[PDB]
Amino acid sequence: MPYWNDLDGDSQVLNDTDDLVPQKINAGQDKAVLILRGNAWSSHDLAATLSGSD
Amino acid sequence: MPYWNDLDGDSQVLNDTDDLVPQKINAGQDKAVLILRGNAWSSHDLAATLSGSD
Repeated sequence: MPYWNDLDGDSQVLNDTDDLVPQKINAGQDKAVLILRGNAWSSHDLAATLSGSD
Repeated sequence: MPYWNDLDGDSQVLNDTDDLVPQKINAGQDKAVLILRGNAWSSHDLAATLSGSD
């Protein structure tokens, strides 16, 4: 995702025998990450019926 | 801009066989300054149309 940084700078000495100069603007970047996970588990059977509960 | 400083001084020993002396007042000065400033900025164009906003 992008962004626009705000302006800054001096004013100037407003004066003759010379002219002004305009100025500019910049831009910028931003990132992120996707991640993903999972697991599992299991059992036997014979044990289940022999143990008295599930 | 000007100003008038306030009076000060001794009284006297009021007595015969002697006399008094009038006294005076002063004045004073003050200044200031004018200042002036400015600046400018600008952009391109095709960047504007190609970037998706202004």
